[PDB]
Amino acid sequence: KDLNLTDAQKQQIREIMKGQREERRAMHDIIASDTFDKVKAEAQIAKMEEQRKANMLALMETQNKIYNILTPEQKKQFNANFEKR
Amino acid sequence: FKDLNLTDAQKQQIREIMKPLEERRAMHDIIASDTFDKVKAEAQIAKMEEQRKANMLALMETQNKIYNILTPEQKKQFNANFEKR
Ligand SMILES: [Cl-]
Ligand SMILES: [Cl-]
Ligand SMILES: [Zn+2]
Ligand SMILES: [Zn+2]
Ligand SMILES: [Zn+2]
Ligand SMILES: [Zn+2]
Ligand SMILES: [Zn+2]
Ligand SMILES: [Zn+2]
Ligand SMILES: [Zn+2]
Ligand SMILES: [Zn+2]
Ligand SMILES: [Zn+2]
Ligand SMILES: [Zn+2]
Repeated sequence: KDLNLTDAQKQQIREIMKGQREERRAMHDIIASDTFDKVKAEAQIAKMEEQRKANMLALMETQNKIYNILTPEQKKQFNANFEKR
Repeated sequence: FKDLNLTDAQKQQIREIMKPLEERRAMHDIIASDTFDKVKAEAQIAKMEEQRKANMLALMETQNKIYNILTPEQKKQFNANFEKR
């Protein structure tokens, strides 16, 4: 975040993120069994897609809201930074 | 997986067991837009479902096979490191 954010911008950013706001045990059970059960692993993977979906949507909506409180200069810089991360 | 004092045999066995960009650009387009298009976002998120599936399945089967070449004492170490992650 090397974009020279106005202090009104960071306030806007805090409110954005705070408004953005288990499965690992099943993964462990799959890895640590005597045999690899492919159908059971397919079902775990499919269940992980529901959480991935919710997390990607949150991430992308958050970053879209940040981008749109930016000036044309800050946007250009954000986009260059995106290309190199 | 803070390593586990693998034996020579185990190093060979792991050796044997062990035998993109378009998606980030689409995420970029969704983020750097003057509105957040949730429908297009859901489509983007789902596009690589089959590739993610084949990748996770491979990874999970690899990790299950490595787990099962471990000694009882290495299994306990691997399982305790799994719980603190
Ligand atoms: Cl766990
Ligand atoms: Cl990109
Ligand atoms: Zn089964
Ligand atoms: Zn919302
Ligand atoms: Zn072998
Ligand atoms: Zn390509
Ligand atoms: Zn890009
Ligand atoms: Zn584009
Ligand atoms: Zn649309
Ligand atoms: Zn699907
Ligand atoms: Zn399929
Ligand atoms: Zn196989």
